[PDB]
Amino acid sequence: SNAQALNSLLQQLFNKFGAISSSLQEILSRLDPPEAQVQIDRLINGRLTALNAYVSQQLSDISLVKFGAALAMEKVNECVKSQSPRINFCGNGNHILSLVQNAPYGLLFMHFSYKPISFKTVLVSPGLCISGDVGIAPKQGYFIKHNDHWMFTGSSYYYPEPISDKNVVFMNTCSVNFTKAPLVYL
Amino acid sequence: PTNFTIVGQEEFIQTNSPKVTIDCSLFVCSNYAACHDLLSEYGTFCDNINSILDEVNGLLDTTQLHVADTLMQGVTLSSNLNTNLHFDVDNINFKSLVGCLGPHCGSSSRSFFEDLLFDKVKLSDVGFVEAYNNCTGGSEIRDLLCVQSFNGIKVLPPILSESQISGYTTAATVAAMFPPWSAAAGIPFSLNVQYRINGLGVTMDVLNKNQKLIATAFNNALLSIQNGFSATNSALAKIQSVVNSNAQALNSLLQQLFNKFGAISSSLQEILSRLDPPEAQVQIDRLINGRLTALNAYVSQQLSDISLVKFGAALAMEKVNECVKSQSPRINFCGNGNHILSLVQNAPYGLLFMHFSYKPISFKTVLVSPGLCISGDVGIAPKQGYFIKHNDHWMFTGSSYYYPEPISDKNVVFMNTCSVNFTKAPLVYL
Amino acid sequence: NLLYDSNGNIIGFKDFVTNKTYNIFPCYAGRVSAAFHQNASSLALLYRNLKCSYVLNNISLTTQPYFDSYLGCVFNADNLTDYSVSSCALRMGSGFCVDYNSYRFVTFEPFNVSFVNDSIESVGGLYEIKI
Ligand SMILES: *[C@@H]1O[C@H](CO)[C@@H](O[C@@H]2O[C@H](CO)[C@@H](O)[C@H](O)[C@H]2NC(C)=O)[C@H](O)[C@H]1NC(C)=O
Ligand SMILES: *[C@@H]1O[C@H](CO)[C@@H](O[C@@H]2O[C@H](CO)[C@@H](O)[C@H](O)[C@H]2NC(C)=O)[C@H](O)[C@H]1NC(C)=O
Ligand SMILES: *[C@@H]1O[C@H](CO)[C@@H](O)[C@H](O)[C@H]1NC(C)=O
Ligand SMILES: *[C@@H]1O[C@H](CO)[C@@H](O)[C@H](O)[C@H]1NC(C)=O
Ligand SMILES: *[C@@H]1O[C@H](CO)[C@@H](O)[C@H](O)[C@H]1NC(C)=O
Ligand SMILES: *[C@@H]1O[C@H](CO)[C@@H](O)[C@H](O)[C@H]1NC(C)=O
Ligand SMILES: *[C@@H]1O[C@H](CO)[C@@H](O)[C@H](O)[C@H]1NC(C)=O
Ligand SMILES: *[C@@H]1O[C@H](CO)[C@@H](O)[C@H](O)[C@H]1NC(C)=O
Ligand SMILES: *[C@@H]1O[C@H](CO)[C@@H](O)[C@H](O)[C@H]1NC(C)=O
Repeated sequence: SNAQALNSLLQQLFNKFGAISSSLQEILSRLDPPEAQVQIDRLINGRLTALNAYVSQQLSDISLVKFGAALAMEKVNECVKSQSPRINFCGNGNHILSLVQNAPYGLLFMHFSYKPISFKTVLVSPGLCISGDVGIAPKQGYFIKHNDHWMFTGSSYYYPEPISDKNVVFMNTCSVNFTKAPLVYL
Repeated sequence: PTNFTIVGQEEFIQTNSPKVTIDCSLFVCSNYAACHDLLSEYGTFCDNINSILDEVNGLLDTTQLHVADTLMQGVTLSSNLNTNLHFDVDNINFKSLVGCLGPHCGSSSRSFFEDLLFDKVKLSDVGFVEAYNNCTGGSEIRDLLCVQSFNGIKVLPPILSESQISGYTTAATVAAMFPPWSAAAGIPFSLNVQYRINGLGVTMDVLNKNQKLIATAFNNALLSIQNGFSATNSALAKIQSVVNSNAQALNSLLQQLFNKFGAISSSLQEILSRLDPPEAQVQIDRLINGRLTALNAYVSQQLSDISLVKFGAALAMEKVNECVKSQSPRINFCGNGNHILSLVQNAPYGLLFMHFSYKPISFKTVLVSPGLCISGDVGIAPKQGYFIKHNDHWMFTGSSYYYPEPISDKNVVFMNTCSVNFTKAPLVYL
Repeated sequence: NLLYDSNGNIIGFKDFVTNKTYNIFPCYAGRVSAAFHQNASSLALLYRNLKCSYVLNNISLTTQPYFDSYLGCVFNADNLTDYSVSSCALRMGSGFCVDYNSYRFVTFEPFNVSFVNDSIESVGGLYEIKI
């Protein structure tokens, strides 16, 4: 784009703009100065208009690279040096981390993400209601049945674990549509 | 607070913009050979204008594709899911926010909400198509769009129709209400609302006892947002503003073809039929200069205006990412006040967000303590709430709902040394 | 004897020898859209917002296949709007595209939702989820 803009700006000197010649040295002996002034005025006006248009285009384009650099600074601050609780900001998916490298007229970010490859269908429950009429809800995961026992599993990997106090949230009153299990004492 | 309710707020964010194409030769000249021979001297303005217009039109399509990709990042629906009899779960009515009408679940993606929103403005892409299809045939009045299309100015439709964005918004809305719920971290909608309300400082008991009231308040807020369009709302004004501005710009550009610009007439036919060739080439030059100046001004204005809608679409993408599919710890970002959640719908040239907020209605004056110092000279501070004294016994209460609870280890923060301005209570053992 | 608009145009007319009121409209001076692929030799023509009869009777007369689409009249392309393509290089508008294999007028569906074969109801308070 820069090369095309420079070429378009350079090609403006070869136009006539309504005059009898595109060059300035050509009309200096074949025409009198009182008659060459009008011919030079057209070229001057055309070249000034072209320069003004180029200046306006450049001033309009600078804001885009300014916003891009601001976004790059924010990305370096919130994706490289640290990880902020923002979804689909650094990359697209389960973001882990990112690295930064230098790129011609910019920067290059390399984001690493967690992608599953095999799935397994299971039956889950959003929460349980246990003996003291108390509700237990998984923090990040689900409650499943394994070997006729209520166990806990993660939301991104299938690995049955025993229910403990470090992976559940307690509530004094359980909801109306919670699974009743008056045998899980915790 | 001792009593609360749920309110709703609407917001419109512009994403796209009408694509305008101008024919340089047909605008400056018209079926005249002398005009073309004289314009051949300025052999760079038309190509530059066409290139700038193409570069402008390409980025709008790119941004629309980016928004379409953002709306359906991780949407996963079920095959055994039809919208003809599945429209309410957990006392939440959302029939007016889903499409998928018919056996094929296609060709009709706009719901009742989107239909009511689109029935206000007629100059949409389908509107422009139906207007341009009426220029050839009929003895009615001559519309301005037809006289603009015959001079070079024409509005082209985007690469993606509104019926496709509607089908994407419908899927994004459905994906948050049926298993698998791949829009709320894998939890049901009612439990998600309950957790979002509890995260503000509200106890779980009042939420479990008043689930039907919360559902009724949510439905009432949705109905209010729905029927609050037949008024002077700012969303409809913002929607009509872009269309009015485009129409005014097109009219101002068309009116530039009837100005003398210092010549003897505004028509080349009157000049080429009354003046001799060697002298008639003076007024055509002034006309060409004026028309080229007008075209350059319009191109500059359009190029300056496009960046605004580009940044608006970027903000809309960020809002969709951080308010609809997930809730980020950011205050006053999605909406003003205690934000619960947000829904997204399509709108003429952009998106419409509906944010739901928690609003108290009645308050009670109480006495609170920022912390306590107990037997082992050990300090205890509330997690999210306050410490009150009820029936001559220190207990804990929330910061958004007055409900006393006994002090336990699940709502306190311990400190090996208490501050100097903590209430001395050497009778509380933990 | 004449009727003008609110801008300075001419819409009316009255013949003083026959006492008849006429109207004035400008005829078609539009443009044509041409889609071209570097592997082919011919072109795919599109006359926007025009019926094929108006093109064949007033604009020109060709010996190429033609049909009517939602955007206009299409020349040198068959009607295969029931086939979707994810990646397209010839975008025409309103969710349509021109593919080459011979030009075909197809739809544009770049994004689709992943479908899963699981139930949506809760039996015994449990849901079916893939982990
Ligand atoms: C608890 O589960 C029951 C059973 O699914 C729910 O009752 C259904 O609710 C939906 C939505 O209001 C209705 O369309 C059905 O007709 C109801 N079925 C029956 C048998 O009542 C109930 O709404 C759920 N409650 C909560 C708080 O989630
Ligand atoms: C072009 O192809 C489409 C799709 O094959 C045709 O649309 C079908 O037309 C038949 C006959 O009128 C109907 O029975 C189908 O229901 C239509 N299908 C759809 C998806 O619309 C169309 O008629 C063909 N011709 C033209 C000029 O569009
Ligand atoms: C809260 O307000 C609603 C509506 O005014 C009322 O029905 C309800 O009884 C109130 N709750 C309490 C605890 O006062
Ligand atoms: C086009 O003309 C027809 C003539 O019957 C009319 O019914 C239709 O409403 C017109 N459409 C527009 C957009 O003016
Ligand atoms: C037209 O109308 C005028 C006034 O009514 C009348 O004088 C004239 O004779 C009419 N011309 C014809 C051809 O009928
Ligand atoms: C034509 O298509 C073939 C197969 O896709 C490809 O190998 C070849 O380079 C193409 N030719 C041109 C001129 O693009
Ligand atoms: C187009 O051609 C048809 C058929 O010859 C004719 O009836 C009609 O008047 C023509 N229209 C124009 C504008 O020439
Ligand atoms: C969905 O889109 C992808 C890429 O756009 C494509 O490969 C796939 O075939 C599409 N699936 C359907 C069912 O259209
Ligand atoms: C979906 O699953 C059910 C039960 O597991 C099975 O009967 C049916 O054939 C499956 N359908 C497809 C398309 O896999």
